[PDB]
Parts: sequence; structure tokens; C-alpha cells
Amino acid sequence: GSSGSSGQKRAWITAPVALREGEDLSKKNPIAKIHSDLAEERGLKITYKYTGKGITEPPFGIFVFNKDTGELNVTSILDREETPFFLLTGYALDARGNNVEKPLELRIKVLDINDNEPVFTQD
Repeated sequence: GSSGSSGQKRAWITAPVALREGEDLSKKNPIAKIHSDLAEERGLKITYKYTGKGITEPPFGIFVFNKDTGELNVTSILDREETPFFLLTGYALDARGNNVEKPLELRIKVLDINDNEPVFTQD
């Protein structure tokens, strides 16, 4: 929908992923993807992991990620009833496996079927 049109700066910045439950979200994907620039700059294979509801905690079989491609795709239909919210964290470990750059607080909210979110601006 909107990555980041207006902000303070373009660096290690993330946006609140907003998806509507119901159908299979097998289109928007990838819906998220984080990585260190030093990777493409230098040419190292950075590792990415995700911890939270859907991966480390049930209901299992919700979110899947791979360090080979470095992407996040949903393999299950979201639901406000079962999971009203989804908390996940992104880690950028180096070839060695150390936390060189603090992780990210990726938050994924679940909008109802009739998502009627209000309209406003951020200054």
C-alpha cells in the first residue's frame, strides 16, 4: 500500500504492515524484507531470522522465511478472531552470526473484513 512517501530519513526504516484477513495473501508478497547494505556493497551473505507469533509460537504454519533468498511470504489466511495481531522481530547477523545491527520491531496489524480506517496526515 505505502512503504514510505514522507518521513524524516531513508535508513533502516520500516512501515506498519497492514493486511486484510479473508482471502489468501499470496499476491502482495513479498510483504516484507530486511537486510544490510554491506551485503551488496561488500558481497557477504547476511543471515536473517524472525521470532514471534507464527514462527516460534502457534498457531504454527503462518509465516515462512529463508536465509537463501531473504524474503518473507505468508502461507496462511490471517484472522482477527484467532490472531488479532502479529509480533515479529528481524535480526541482521553477519557471516559469523553476531548482532552487528540491532533488530527491528516489525509489527503486523490485522484489519477486519470491512476495514474502514480513518483518514489523516502525519507531520
